[PDB]
Amino acid sequence: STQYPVVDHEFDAVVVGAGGAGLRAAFGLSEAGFNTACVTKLFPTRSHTVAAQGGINAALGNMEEDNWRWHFYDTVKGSDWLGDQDAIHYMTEQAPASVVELENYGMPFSRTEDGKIYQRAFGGQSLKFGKGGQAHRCCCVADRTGHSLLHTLYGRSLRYDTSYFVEYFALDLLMENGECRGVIALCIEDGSIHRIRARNTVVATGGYGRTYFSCTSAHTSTGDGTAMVTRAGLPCQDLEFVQFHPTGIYGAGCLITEGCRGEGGILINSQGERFMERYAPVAKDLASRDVVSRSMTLEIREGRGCGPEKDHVYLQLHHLPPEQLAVRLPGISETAMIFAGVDVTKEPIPVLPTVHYNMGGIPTNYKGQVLRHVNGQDQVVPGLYACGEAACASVHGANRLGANSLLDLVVFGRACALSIAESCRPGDKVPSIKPNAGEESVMNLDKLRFANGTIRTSELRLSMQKSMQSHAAVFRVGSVLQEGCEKILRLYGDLQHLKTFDRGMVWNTDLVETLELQNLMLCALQTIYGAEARKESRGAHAREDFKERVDEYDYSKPIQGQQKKPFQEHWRKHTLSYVDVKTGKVSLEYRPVIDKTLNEADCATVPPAIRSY
Amino acid sequence: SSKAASLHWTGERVVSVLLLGLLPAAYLNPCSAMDYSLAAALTLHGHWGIGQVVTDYVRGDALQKAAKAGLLALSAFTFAGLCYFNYHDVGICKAVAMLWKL
Amino acid sequence: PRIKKFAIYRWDPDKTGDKPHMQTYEIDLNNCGPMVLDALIKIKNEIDSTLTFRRSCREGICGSCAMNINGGNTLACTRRIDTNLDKVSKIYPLPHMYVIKDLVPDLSNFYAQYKSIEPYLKKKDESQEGKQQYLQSIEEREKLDGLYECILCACCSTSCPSYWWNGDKYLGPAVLMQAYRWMIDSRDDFTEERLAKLQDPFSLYRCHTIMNCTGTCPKGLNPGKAIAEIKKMMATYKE
Amino acid sequence: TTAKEEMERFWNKNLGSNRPLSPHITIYRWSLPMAMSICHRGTGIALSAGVSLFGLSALLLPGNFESHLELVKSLCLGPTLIYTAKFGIVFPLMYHTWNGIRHLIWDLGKGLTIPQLTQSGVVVLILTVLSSVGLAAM
Ligand SMILES: *Cc1cc2c(cc1C)nc1c(=O)[nH]c(=O)nc-1n2C[C@H](O)[C@H](O)[C@H](O)COP(=O)(O)OP(=O)(O)OC[C@H]1O[C@@H](n2cnc3c(N)ncnc32)[C@H](O)[C@@H]1O
Ligand code: HEM
Ligand SMILES: O=C(CC(=O)C(F)(F)F)c1cccs1
Ligand SMILES: O=C(CC(=O)C(F)(F)F)c1cccs1
Ligand SMILES: O=C(O)CC[N+](=O)[O-]
Ligand code: SF4
Ligand code: F3S
Ligand code: FES
Repeated sequence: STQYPVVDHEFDAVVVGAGGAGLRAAFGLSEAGFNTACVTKLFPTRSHTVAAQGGINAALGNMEEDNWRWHFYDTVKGSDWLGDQDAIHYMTEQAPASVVELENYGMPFSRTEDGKIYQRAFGGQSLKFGKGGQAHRCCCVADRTGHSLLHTLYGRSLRYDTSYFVEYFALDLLMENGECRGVIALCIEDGSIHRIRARNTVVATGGYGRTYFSCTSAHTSTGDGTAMVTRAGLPCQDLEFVQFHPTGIYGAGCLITEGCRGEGGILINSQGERFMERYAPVAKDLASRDVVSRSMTLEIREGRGCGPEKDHVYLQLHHLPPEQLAVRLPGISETAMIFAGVDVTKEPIPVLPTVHYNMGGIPTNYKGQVLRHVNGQDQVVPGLYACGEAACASVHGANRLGANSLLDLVVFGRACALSIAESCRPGDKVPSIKPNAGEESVMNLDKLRFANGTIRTSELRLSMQKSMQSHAAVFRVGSVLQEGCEKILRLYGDLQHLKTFDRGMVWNTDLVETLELQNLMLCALQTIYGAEARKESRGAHAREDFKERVDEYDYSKPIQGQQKKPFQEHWRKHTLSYVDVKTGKVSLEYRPVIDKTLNEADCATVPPAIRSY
Repeated sequence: SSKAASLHWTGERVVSVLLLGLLPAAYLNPCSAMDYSLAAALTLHGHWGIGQVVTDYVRGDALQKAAKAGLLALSAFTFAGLCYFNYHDVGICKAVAMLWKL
Repeated sequence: PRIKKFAIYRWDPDKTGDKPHMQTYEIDLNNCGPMVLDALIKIKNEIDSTLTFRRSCREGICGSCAMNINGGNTLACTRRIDTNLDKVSKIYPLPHMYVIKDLVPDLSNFYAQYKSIEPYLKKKDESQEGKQQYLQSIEEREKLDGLYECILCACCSTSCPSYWWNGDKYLGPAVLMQAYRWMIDSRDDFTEERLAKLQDPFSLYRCHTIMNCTGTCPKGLNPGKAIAEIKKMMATYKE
Repeated sequence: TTAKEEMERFWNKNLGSNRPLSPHITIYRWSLPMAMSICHRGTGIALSAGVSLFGLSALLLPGNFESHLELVKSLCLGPTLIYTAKFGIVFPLMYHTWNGIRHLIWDLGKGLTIPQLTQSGVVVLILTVLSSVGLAAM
């Protein structure tokens, strides 16, 4: 310690992450008049949202008549009723205004003949509450909506006085008596340490797909934000619910937007059957992500692969007009060729269900405020917010509806900014900080910095990934899960036998990738454990032991003469997980899901029903 | 505001097409007139030409300012020298002519 | 067994008196990915984890890879390794740029330049923004195709000789193209002032139509073709 | 911080440091277009030098053009040298000429594609040789 001089900055608010969520939160705070700081370990534009292709949902009604309430319904249903309906209400109702806000910012949306934002079909989205038929509200910029979303947002941010700490690694939250005072980070450029303290902190660090071996996410999705919350002793929610995306190149795991299916493409097994019509008649190829992949992954078992080892499947687009694939899916054509070597206009792309999205994250309020659990009740953590994939207001619940994440980013990124602007004023007193705050972080830094262990960082990460890949995949059971838990808890122990080689102060990717490992582990522990404990099948989480949807009641048959099971007797509740940073001991609890909306009169609550597409 | 940079750009193109039409014109119709306009465009075009090379490679207020100055001189003595030649001598056209059937 | 040789540029800022030098690495291509980045990641995790370089999407759309591979600027995660074991791949940092460490260049000036063109929509009346979606015919929209796909890798600009010699005052291909992206967006109302911002001898006019930029874009875009369009507008707009 | 301040910070940080400049011309792969780009200047420069030498000589040196020509006639002028020198003068002029035409066409915004680029380059190169040998015999 004290070998690393510390620089102290002082702002009104701090935003960790410059993705869609972070970015919107940041300039949204400055637009409000707050001296905002934004910490990112990557150049804002390198953020993961750039990879987004599908689009962003919004009941604009450009293709046909629509009602954000139908969007509401589709989303709550798609969550298998583990999603908090109050947040889902807020998100879907704000969607239209949020999308128009983006277009007015300059986002180059694809147009219709009326000159309005072009929208398109997508996974499980209907009209008139699942009765009116396939809906078309997935707004999009050709096939590179994410890339365009992030860029326009970034551009728009240059318009304000926000101080962007580029390529800075957030180490930990500056906590003090249950209140957040800011963050402490490592300036990758010169290896110095900075304590950015503020009145409010917003965590938008993205997901942690990298906890697995095969994922569609970038090498940077290491759940660093989740870890911080965990290190602070705060709970993380539903980390077990990991979304497996159907279409993912057998190779590197790169993604091929579901927009392909919505635009017309299909999925074909070895025998040539459009299986996605057998497992789900109505929705077919265009059903929930959790179901559609659960299908394919299954077909592989029966022995129906479409390549050498019959391990994957085949995504088809061929029958679509070559021009359409050029105006609606130009982005996939490229990578499909570059990573697979295929002419989509005349050949189907090789895809396989791979890790993709994380519904779980930091417990959140529909206002973006982080929650902690006290005496079985929610409590707002003073000066701490979270949004995006890293957050879990849980508008996705047990399964995220395609094209709902980008919306989530923009909506709650705005919500966080608004909650802060509505609860305080710029210039208010910025909390004190002990002259030793963050000392633990620096020490841990210094430690790994000169690690002379026996295990290489890469070796360890590889052990964790393949372990998660084998014990916590699309299908699981107590046996496979428990071996995984102890298997992963075992690796966590090895974090003290790790070897690092680089020891400079400038760009020590060796040091940071290790720091990221520490984070990935904390996420894996909570994912695998919360997974073994959840004995039921809801959304993405499918147990062979319990292929049942254990709710408070049995919503299949009527409800009245039936008795309500005790809270701790059913599984329609969020998983709250903690972990002793020092031993890796996972302890977990649960809290109810919110079923009431913001206004029964404007948007009625949708009671749990049978899950089926 | 003033569009100096853009106008200079177009100016270059103009004398460029002009010096392009003169070469042929100077062949089909050799005359004192041609020898002068050919000397004007030849030196001007060359002046703006080297100019670009100067602003490109010469870094620093001191040097570029001087370079530009020295360039202006060379150009001046060049156009004058050519006009002198067209007046008190054969003229560039007939000079080329003579020089070839040699 | 198929060993491939890799010559890589290196430089440690925290190693007194260290000077730029090439370090060769060997890799069994059967135990690796098809792209150059895969090789980098491999020697990173097994041979020498002191090798530093930027990366993220490994999908070719974030633009973190930008580096010179065999004399050409491209994306390491998209450029497939030369299976010709006889040839030794040469990896260098982006051309004429300050090296922070190994293959990591300082793109601060690059980004700063992008900011100077105000890459965002500007309406004369912003009192009604946020309530209605602006209209734009599919025709007006097609004009953006080939412009908005820019990933900002800096591969083009960092391949332009003019940017090499005057990167301080010359905006470069990347930035200039985006300026054009905003110039022809039917929704923007500051076309005239966007052009006026280029009324000096460096920002735009350092471009001598060399065309290296376009000949190296990892996304098959055409900056040069765009620079030319700007020039034409520059000499024909009024006021 | 503004764009300008950011630029100022950039230079103040790098100029005053032990940071090295990554190689460029020494490592970048040569391409016909790049090469033809260099030659345009070179020729343009050499061409201007010639014209200036002709103008200045006309002001400082004595005697008329003929005094200078006859001066060369009586210099054992070998035919397979009078043509050589005549070619060397026509070569750079023609190259620059044709490539210049190409440059103008580009300003109109045409032919600015990699494919179209190589074609025009070859053409300009061919026209150069033809017009050169052609003129060296007029
Ligand atoms: C993986 C993926 C996801 C995806 C998609 C394609 C791919 C390949 N396509 C989508 C689509 O077409 N439509 C849609 O509705 N969703 C799609 N998704 C899912 C969605 O894009 C993601 O969930 C979302 O983009 C996540 O956004 P978020 O803003 O939360 O996160 P991020 O962009 O991943 O950025 C993370 C930011 O945090 C900073 N960071 C991270 N760790 C640190 C530390 N330690 N210190 C400082 N900063 C940190 C990053 O630098 C970054 O800015
Ligand atoms: C046949 C007639 C000619 C045409 C059509 C022509 C055309 C051009 C064009 C289009 C350029 C600009 C290139 C660019 O964009 O960078 C140029 C530059 C130049 N030309 Fe010519 N030119 C001609 C004759 C000459 C002659 C006879 C000379 C010699 C005195 C000359 C000297 C130059 C120089 C020095 C440059 C500057 C090149 C640079 O920017 O480095 N040109 N010419
Ligand atoms: O008769 C002429 C004149 C001519 O082409 C020019 F006038 F120079 F353009 C020439 C004779 C030898 C070379 S050019
Ligand atoms: O200064 C240069 C660059 C040059 O020669 C190189 F391209 F770098 F090889 C040039 C400027 C105008 C045409 S070439
Ligand atoms: O993430 C998803 O399930 C669908 C969106 N993406 O475009 O494919
Ligand atoms: S134009 Fe092409 S090279 Fe130049 S940054 Fe945009 S992507 Fe890269
Ligand atoms: S290399 Fe440059 S010089 Fe012009 S064409 Fe492309 S910007
Ligand atoms: S890492 Fe993203 S483009 Fe190559």
